Amino acid sequence: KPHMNLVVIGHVDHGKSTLVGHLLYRLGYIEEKKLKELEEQAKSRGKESFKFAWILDKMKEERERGITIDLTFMKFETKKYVFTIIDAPGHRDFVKNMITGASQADAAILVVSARKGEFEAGMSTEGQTREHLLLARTMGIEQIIVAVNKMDAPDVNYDQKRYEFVVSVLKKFMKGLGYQVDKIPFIPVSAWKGDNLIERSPNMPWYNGPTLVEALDQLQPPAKPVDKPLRIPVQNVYSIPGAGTVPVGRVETGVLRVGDKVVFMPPGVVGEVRSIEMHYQQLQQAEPGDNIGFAVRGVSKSDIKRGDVAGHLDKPPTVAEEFEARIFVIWHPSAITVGYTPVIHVHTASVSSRIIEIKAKLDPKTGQVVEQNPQFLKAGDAAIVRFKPVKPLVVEKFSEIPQLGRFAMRDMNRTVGIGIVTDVKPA
Amino acid sequence: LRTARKLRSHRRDQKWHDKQYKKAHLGTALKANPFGGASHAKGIVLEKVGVEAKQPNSAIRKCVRVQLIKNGKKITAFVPNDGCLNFIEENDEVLVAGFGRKGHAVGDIPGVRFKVVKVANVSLLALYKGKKER
RNA sequence: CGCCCGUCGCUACUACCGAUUGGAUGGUUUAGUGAGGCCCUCGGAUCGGCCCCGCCGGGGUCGGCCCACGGCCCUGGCGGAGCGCUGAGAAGACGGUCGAACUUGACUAUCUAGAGGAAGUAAAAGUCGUAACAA
RNA sequence: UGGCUUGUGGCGGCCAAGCGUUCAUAGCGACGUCGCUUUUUGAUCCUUCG
RNA sequence: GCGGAUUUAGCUCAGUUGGGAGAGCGCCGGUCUCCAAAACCGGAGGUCCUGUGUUCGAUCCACAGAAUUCGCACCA
RNA sequence: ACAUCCAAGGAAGGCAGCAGGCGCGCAAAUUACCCACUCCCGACCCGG
RNA sequence: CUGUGGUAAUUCUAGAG
RNA sequence: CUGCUCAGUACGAGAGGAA
RNA sequence: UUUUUUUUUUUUUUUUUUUUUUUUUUUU
Ligand SMILES: *C(=O)[C@@H](N)Cc1ccccc1
Repeated sequence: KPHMNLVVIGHVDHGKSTLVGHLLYRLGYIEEKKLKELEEQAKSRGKESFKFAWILDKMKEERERGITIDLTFMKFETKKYVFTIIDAPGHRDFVKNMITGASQADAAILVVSARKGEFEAGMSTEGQTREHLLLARTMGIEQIIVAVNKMDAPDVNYDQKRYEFVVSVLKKFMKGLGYQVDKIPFIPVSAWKGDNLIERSPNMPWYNGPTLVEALDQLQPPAKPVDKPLRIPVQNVYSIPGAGTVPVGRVETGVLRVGDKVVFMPPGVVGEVRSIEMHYQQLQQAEPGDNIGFAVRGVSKSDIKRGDVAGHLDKPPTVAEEFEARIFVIWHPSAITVGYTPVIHVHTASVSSRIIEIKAKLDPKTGQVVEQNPQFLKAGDAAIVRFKPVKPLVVEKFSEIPQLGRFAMRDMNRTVGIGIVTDVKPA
Repeated sequence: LRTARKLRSHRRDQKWHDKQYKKAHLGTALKANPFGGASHAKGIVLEKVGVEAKQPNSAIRKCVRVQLIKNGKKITAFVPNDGCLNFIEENDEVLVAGFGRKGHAVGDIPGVRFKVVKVANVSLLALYKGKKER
């Protein structure tokens, strides 16, 4: 049964965690006694409507504020697939976390509230339906399902006109991003009631498409590049009684087996795999797509962090002394010059990088040079630029390992530009 | 031949006059230094202070005050190589060791009984010559 | 125009002294309290065997043509079912020695905080006087 | 104690050169001037040593 | 992960409310000397840590980074 | 005296035995293969 | 050993033949 | 006076935060 | 028998940093 990684994305409060939680529940992955206890705890803290969300949101600050802060990973299994599902935050402060999530994903569920004002807000200039869609594209997610959520809400009440309104807006925007919009399901659901999650909903007779589970089965599994050299960007590092220090991350390329000797770049520390675990099931090998924790003998937690990359010793992950990229500028309030230093979000990493030169401005559609060494770039421009990371950074050429070779540029907490790396000068 | 005990007792007691023997005899070695008799102690560079040489010799000597790990006590330490200052940064882990038998510092040095040999769990020789590390 | 002494002013580091009846640590502990097992006076949820009586079934003898029947010995079933006596036997419980642990203090051994007071040592030279070396 | 008076104490007030980044008064006000007050203190000797 | 401080001359620190910085040592240099010490003159020295926003103008504010620090959270 | 999971009711534990995690530091390994050897333990085999 | 049972959970374990 | 809903709301670029 | 012998201080504190250089047979 093929495995897939699913990221759940969308604007703050639109219903991401409630969807995932409620889906896991009616699919029977969550103990009724636990759902009962969560509900009681939720009511007693003034937050009844967070009972499904609190399956995913566990941190003290998440519960206090009623928001997701960082990623949660859950295994569930449909008729055709086994999914690792990744719950991502909508809050603008934590889009860096959502991005690491997208970097690990094969497909995305975009959760979009149909409630009056909630939709418009998410799709507004500085909204996260807009931003998350953009970032998901740049991190290389092609398969997308959209859950038009909260159909149950009184200000919505299962209205097909409201639904078709959000669908059309979403379609015009998504097509401008390069999505193949004709192929993607727009399912009207209620993460809270359950409508169209797993079974079909009587409240919405006018809807003929897949339910969300059906839409999942209609996805297609991605290429498994087992013959390219091992690369595992670390998403987090735990220190675990019995195991020791265990990096977690999704195997992008190559294969990893217990016994293997592995190196973590850019620090250059080397350890040896004691064990491998996916969703609490011990493994002996892990292949691309596997989202795993791997115990490492001889490595201290302080040696390694998120955004580090693990490969085998003979073909270690490339550390960029500098690198070259083709970029498009989504948004900027003035202009970008040589010297501009946004943070680069690539795979699980995020490191400020200085533009040391702008070799050429390109026509954004054709790719031809329109000017050698432009005096600056502005919103709407495309370019070939050189980048020097402020601290050691791992990147690969897009042509070689695309999952370590696509990136976003962010500055003053906004997404400014997008990029693919066309060349790397190794450290 | 029957007076053996006096000579036996006399020897051990007169022996107390040997200070090094005395040093082993009294639990002093364990408590006379921050180490506890230990050859090496990991530490942190609290500050870097330049110091002046003693007597006719005139020089600026590189000196570091170090906070020890288990001990938690102030230490006066000597920086050894030429431009080690360029390579010594505040709060980088440092391993320290002593000079020629415990007691007195090199005659040129003032109040330092300790030597700095590691930076960030890296030996000094490597930073000092270009071929090794940077 | 040689050596040489001490107070006094900087700067640093050791050790001595110390209002707080000073704080911290670990060992032996006086006394008051006392879990818990165990020996031991009991108790007695409960179980079985024989005691007495009546009724039938079956083996062996005696008084009866019988057959039922009665007596002895041995079992099966029912009532006074436990009503008479016996044995092992859980909860509990008398009084104990052992004796955790609690508290209250002791006491050693082992470090330690502090306004100030007082030496020294780095000690090259600032400032006062000539003590010692040539009666 | 009480009492005249209010220097001293306390409080408002006319004028607006200034603060208040632009501007005087939103919020404050030099100087200069009008006063209210009798829980401070002061001066006065009127009532109380028969 | 979150949140606070701090970063200004070779050194150590002061300023500030956006018109753009200021002192103590320094240390160096010269005179005297074998050379210093003392003495006496002389030195002009800062992307105000960085990007962006705002603005006519950003050392200063806002928003974002780095580095150092200090709280707090998380806990394979 | 530590301290693990709590369906709120309870239930456990003594890795100073191999491995393996942490801690501690100046300072010491791997979550392996096996009864073939040396023995030993159970009853007349050949288990462990 | 049959069957009949209770508990989040442990080498839990009743009652009945 | 305090709490529960009012409500992490309107108003904010946030910090925040009502009635 | 042969020898003393007075005199005595009226007035002299101090002197910065650093100082230096050494090694052998064999005769032509
Ligand atoms: C260890 O649990 C990982 N395999 C799963 C995980 C838990 C917490 C944080 C990160 C990863």
